[PDB]
Amino acid sequence: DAVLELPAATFDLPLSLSGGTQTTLRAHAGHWLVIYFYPKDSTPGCTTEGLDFNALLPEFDKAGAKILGVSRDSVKSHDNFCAKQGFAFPLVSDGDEALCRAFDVIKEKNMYGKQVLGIERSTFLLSPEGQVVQAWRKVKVAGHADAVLAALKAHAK
Ligand code: NA
Ligand code: NA
Ligand code: NA
Ligand code: NA
Ligand code: NA
Repeated sequence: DAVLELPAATFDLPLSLSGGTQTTLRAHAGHWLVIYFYPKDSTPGCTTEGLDFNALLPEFDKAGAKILGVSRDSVKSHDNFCAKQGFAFPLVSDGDEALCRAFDVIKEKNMYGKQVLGIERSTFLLSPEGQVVQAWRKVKVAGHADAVLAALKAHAK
């Protein structure tokens, strides 16, 4: 059922959250987890994506799921973004890109005459046993949160 295999150590990485606490992926055992990676706090696409997930939170709650957004912005940046937008789910400050590398979302583009790395907008659905059962890479924001919810409902039933 897995579409991606993560290194075992990934599940024990301490993930710094908005609000000053930590989590780990193993700590989420027993429920579905949506992990959405986005390139930059407080930009148009990333704000739209976060607000779309936020608006659907009760539907994720029905289906037995939690959401985590992830970028490499600082905890303080995330706190500002969450407060301004009213998000009711946490944001991971993956400052060292450990989680991003585990999910292979750091992609390289030939541009500016160089090799340039960056976060590719991507989302994953993690089962209650920690299996990555669906992936969306190079995400288009419009309609995305709706599509993720529909997929979750399909998998969870
Ligand atoms: Na921390
Ligand atoms: Na950290
Ligand atoms: Na995403
Ligand atoms: Na989980
Ligand atoms: Na897919």
